[PDB]
Amino acid sequence: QLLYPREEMVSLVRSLDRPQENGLFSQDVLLQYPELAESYTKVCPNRCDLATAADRAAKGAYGYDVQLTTLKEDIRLMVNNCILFNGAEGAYADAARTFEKFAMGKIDAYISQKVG
Ligand SMILES: CCCOc1ccc(CCc2nc3cc(-c4c(C)noc4C)ccc3n2CCN2CCOCC2)cc1
Repeated sequence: QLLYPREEMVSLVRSLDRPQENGLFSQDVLLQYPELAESYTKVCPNRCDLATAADRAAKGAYGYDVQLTTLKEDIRLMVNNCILFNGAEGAYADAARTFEKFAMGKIDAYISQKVG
């Protein structure tokens, strides 16, 4: 059954792309940095970005999980790749962890709104 309409899901995912992250998760790593084709995919054989997630949202990929698990998995993959590739103690990892707490807050606020 369809729980979350495509147009709400597109709006939710677009809302996660904010200026505070200075484009860190806006787009596919390889599209932006083609020199990383072999280096990135060796460390991160599975990847995602907020433009890809918005495309997935628009195609209804996220509408069928009560807890939006499929979307949350695409956010965790972005965040976990950023931390693994740049190193867990560095500034890119800090930026990832701050992004993740915000993104998860925003996703949970939307689920609350849909029940109330
Ligand atoms: C303060 C700690 C974080 O440091 C930052 C320092 C700089 C930036 C902006 C530049 C920048 N460095 C990026 C790194 C990745 C990347 C890599 C490599 N491995 O994992 C990830 C994730 C992705 C996007 C990035 N972008 C954005 C590029 N858009 C800029 C605007 O026009 C389109 C391209 C962002 C954050």
